[PDB]
Amino acid sequence: MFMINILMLIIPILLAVAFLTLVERKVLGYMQLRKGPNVVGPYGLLQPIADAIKLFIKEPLRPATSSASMFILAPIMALGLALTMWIPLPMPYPLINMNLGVLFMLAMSSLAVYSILWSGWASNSKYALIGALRAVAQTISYEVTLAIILLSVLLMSGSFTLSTLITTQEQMWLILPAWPLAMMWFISTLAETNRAPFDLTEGESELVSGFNVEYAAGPFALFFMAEYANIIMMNIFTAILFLGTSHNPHMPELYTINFTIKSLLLTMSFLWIRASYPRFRYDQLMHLLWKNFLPLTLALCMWHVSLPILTSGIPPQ
Amino acid sequence: TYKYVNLREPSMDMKSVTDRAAQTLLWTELIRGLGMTLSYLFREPATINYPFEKGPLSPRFRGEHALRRYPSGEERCIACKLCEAVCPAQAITIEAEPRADGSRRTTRYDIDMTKCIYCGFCQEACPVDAIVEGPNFEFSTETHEELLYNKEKLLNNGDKWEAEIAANIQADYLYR
Amino acid sequence: LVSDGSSRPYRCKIKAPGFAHLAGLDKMSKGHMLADVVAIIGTQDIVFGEVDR
Amino acid sequence: VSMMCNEQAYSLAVEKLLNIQPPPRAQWIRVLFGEITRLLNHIMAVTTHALDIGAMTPFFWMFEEREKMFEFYERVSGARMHAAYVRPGGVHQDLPLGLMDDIYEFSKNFSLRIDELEEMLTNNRIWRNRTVDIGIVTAEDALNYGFSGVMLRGSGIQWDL
Amino acid sequence: EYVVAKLDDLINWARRSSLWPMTFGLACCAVEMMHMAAPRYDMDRFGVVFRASPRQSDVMIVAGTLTNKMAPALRKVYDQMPEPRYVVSMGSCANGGGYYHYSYSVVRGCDRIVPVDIYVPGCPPTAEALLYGILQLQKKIKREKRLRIWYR
Amino acid sequence: MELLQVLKRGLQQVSGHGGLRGYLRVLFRANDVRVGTLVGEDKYGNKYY
Amino acid sequence: MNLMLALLTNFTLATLLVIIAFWLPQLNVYSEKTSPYECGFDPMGSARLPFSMKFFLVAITFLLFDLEIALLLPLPWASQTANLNTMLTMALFLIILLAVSLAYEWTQKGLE
Ligand SMILES: CCCCCCCCCCCCCCCCCC(=O)OC[C@H](COP(=O)(O)OCCN)OC(=O)CCCCCCCCCCCCCCCCC
Ligand SMILES: CCCCCCCCCCCCCCCCCC(=O)OC[C@H](COP(=O)(O)OCCN)OC(=O)CCCCCCCCCCCCCCCCC
Ligand code: SF4
Ligand code: SF4
Ligand code: SF4
Repeated sequence: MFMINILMLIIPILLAVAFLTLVERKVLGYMQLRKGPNVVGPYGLLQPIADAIKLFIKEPLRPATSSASMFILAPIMALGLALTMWIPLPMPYPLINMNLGVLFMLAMSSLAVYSILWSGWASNSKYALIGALRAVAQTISYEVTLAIILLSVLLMSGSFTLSTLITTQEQMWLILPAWPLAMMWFISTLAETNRAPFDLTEGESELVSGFNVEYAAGPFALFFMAEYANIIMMNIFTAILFLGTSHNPHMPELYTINFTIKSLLLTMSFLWIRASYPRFRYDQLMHLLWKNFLPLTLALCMWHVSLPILTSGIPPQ
Repeated sequence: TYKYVNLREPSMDMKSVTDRAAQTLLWTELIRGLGMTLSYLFREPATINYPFEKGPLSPRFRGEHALRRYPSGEERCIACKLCEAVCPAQAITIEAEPRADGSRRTTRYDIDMTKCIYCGFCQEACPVDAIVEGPNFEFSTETHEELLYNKEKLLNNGDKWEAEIAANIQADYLYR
Repeated sequence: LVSDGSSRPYRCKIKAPGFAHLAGLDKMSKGHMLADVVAIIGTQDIVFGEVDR
Repeated sequence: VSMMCNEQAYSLAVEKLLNIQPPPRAQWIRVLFGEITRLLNHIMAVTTHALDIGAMTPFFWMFEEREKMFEFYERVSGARMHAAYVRPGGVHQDLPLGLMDDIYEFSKNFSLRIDELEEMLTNNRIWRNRTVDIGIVTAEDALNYGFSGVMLRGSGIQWDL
Repeated sequence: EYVVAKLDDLINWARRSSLWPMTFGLACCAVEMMHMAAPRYDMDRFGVVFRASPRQSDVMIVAGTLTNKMAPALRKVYDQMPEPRYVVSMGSCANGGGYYHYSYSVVRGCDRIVPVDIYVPGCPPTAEALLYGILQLQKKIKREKRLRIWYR
Repeated sequence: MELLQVLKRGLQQVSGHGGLRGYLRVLFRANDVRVGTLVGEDKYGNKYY
Repeated sequence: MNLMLALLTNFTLATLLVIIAFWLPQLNVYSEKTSPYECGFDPMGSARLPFSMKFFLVAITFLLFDLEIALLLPLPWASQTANLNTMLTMALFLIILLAVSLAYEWTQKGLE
């Protein structure tokens, strides 16, 4: 019954991305002083099952001046890596016990930009031709802001597995000994996964969001779908790394209860940022990576190399 | 006179630079700024629940048209041709005839509801106080062939209520 | 507002902004980005139908 | 969006040709409206500007408040936005019993609503970064072009009519 | 049968559960639509989310005033919309053109370009007679695609 | 301790207005669920509260 | 032997749902005006894709900063070790060797 476990994880998470689109706007609504979806629910709660069927009735045109084998291959690789990344992730037991899987996250988070380079090219012209080229350019630069300060906690964890990442935090809630790194951990995933203040991928008044701009609601229904699957997955990855919960072997039930409550709270922030702050005007977006984000990340890197040595506090492995 | 805004140099000493270098680096703004001003969600939302609740209006409101008539009926119009001469948009189209009894009346009366720019110039040009902008925005028909009004629509539309209209004009004729 | 002397007027030429405020964008825009240009236009408070001057 | 600011410059351009002044109460009505449309043309220029940039809420935060003020046109003229009210001989008709216990309740509580945009925008850093030293036309080519006010006096020359 | 005509109690309910309007804000009836997205008579979350892109929208809402120099740019945008598309014209200038019905530079009616479903009259309709306009559009959806393939 | 300080008012408000059937019957049209204070008289059965 | 049947489920469920949206409910033989339209919300773009210098240097610069984090990658494995004065003083070298490559290029970036 291994095969019944995989389907027990793909299916209960497509609701949690469909019942986030509803909480996308109720939370964003009471900031504006207005109620949620009022009339169809009764409370709203039945909105996404009606708002899903309309997309698969509405005619999925392909553009006449488009290519063929590239345009319908990027949504295959969209939902592939958006759902494959949920595998090696402990809660409290992961589906797969990888020896080194923290690196496997970057082995999965690297190839997502290789679909945007397809879809911006595969269909058509300037509102997604050059307008998606400068969306690959922001997402590549926020790995070296990411991969360094992901390594900067592993000097204190001890190894590459994720079971040690819960063992080392039984008494600490490790956001305290590394709170400068925890800041730039947030803004990276806030800009890499293409969200509200550092936007130009989706597109406000930029490429009039020319990375979708062309998908009718047949193939478009996943892009949004798949994408919303990253944003609840960097939140499930931050809360297993910094704000780690407590594991008890005799009681694994109380792990998940105290766990899903925490990833939901960080997921609120991606909604709660959007209702405050304006955009970044593509220069100043990348003007603060090199000049401003990056030299501090090397500074704490050299700090976290020497401090396990000159404390005589080497983590065991 | 004057007022100068954004005309002030920084202090530029040893003390207040740490006050500004705590801002850029550790964000004493941008959380005290807008992590608190936004939430502040704890007010009661103000949404008119539209199919049941409706919003406030005023007894001089402009809307659907009507033609009143006297106590026991006389079709208060007398076809004096003023409500058609000060429509700015030339909607009204009157063609009178001497009716058989001797008093003159209309035969055809036509108000487009698309050229109607909703002045209130028909409402106030009338001497015999007949054509009244009535207070009901109920509209939204599905054909352009329909919004052209005849005479015998307006009377029906003007006798679906007069308890509505005559409560309004009695309140408001004292100013004009 | 040229008035001839009877009930219907002669020419009525309107002066409104948008002739001054938007002929002087081509000077104002050169050197900056493209995403600076949408930042420029909002401060003139351009309302159309008033460029019907 | 200017409703009573236009027709203020048509009625005044026909009274000159007639040799007629408006009567004294007809002048303190026109100012109470001609300086209340300057709280409508400036709500829009500071919100829709900051919606093109991308801030969501101060649009919604001000228009929820703005609907207390399209109420005031309906109670006096009859209608919602475009009111044919000002005439070339002063105001059409008198304003009802009221509007002085309702402008006063309104206008004693507007300085807090404008105390929100100061904390949304002014000492904000990202919006200051989106707008400093951008579009600096300041010369006497910024008067050779024949500009009227702001994009004048906001840059130098103090003058208004 | 009872099997097939029951299925259009879902598809003709799914099609009226979330409309996605494009709007053409051109003239004064743009602003009196924006007050409906303002949270008093709040347009969104009574079923119908606001403005989107031209590739994804169901039901467009013409407003303002269509001149000659906007007449081809309307019809081009109407083509890209999908098959279950609907057209609502608000405003008294997309009904026969307000005034400016007699001046040279106005397309006299906006039905002469596209087929339009629900006409809403009034210089600016008060965002109160526009929710009543769209609640007439949802009542229009009583059609069925069953008993078409099942009759003929 | 506001979890029971103000729910006590809402307990009679939610439950004891029309029992089990009279509550969810108005819930399925909108979230207009508050029982009003006064009543209207007119006209048919539609008591405009 | 499930790793490898832990993903071929996930991709055959992925390619299932795309062909029951792109194919099946689709086939637009009716009117389906695919004329000259569908041009990405525009018209005819007679120009090709022009070169942009400031968007090439962003590609190369990343690539040379990407290499020596893989040298920097086995630092946690370089902890449980022998002689560690060597291990500390060599680990500090590469970061400075990455840092100087900033400061030379930092005197000329351009509008990136
Ligand atoms: C459009 C449809 C057509 C395309 C359909 C196919 C698409 C497939 C794309 C999937 C790409 C995922 C590739 C990821 C490779 C990384 C796998 C991995 O590293 O697993 C971790 C583990 C490492 O070993 P270890 O951790 O030490 O095990 C514990 C021992 N105590 O390793 C293991 O546990 C076992 C290692 C051997 C398992 C078999 C080999 C894994 C790769 C098989 C697929 C080959 C890749 C196909 C090409 C990829 C294209 C993107
Ligand atoms: C000797 C003992 C050892 C000493 C150890 C001392 C530890 C010190 C730790 C300091 C390092 C951590 C702080 C990180 C640096 C902050 C990032 C930064 O430098 O931003 C600079 C940015 C540039 O703009 P600026 O310089 O201000 O110029 C414009 C002024 N007109 O200006 C900015 O402020 C930009 C602000 C961020 C931009 C994104 C904002 C979008 C919203 C993000 C909200 C995030 C909220 C928190 C994240 C979640 C936290 C859990
Ligand atoms: S209402 Fe007055 S103006 Fe109009 S037709 Fe009758 S008498 Fe003439
Ligand atoms: S409201 Fe004005 S334009 Fe319309 S019919 Fe009456 S007078 Fe004519
Ligand atoms: S006539 Fe009506 S639709 Fe046209 S600009 Fe005036 S208010 Fe707007």
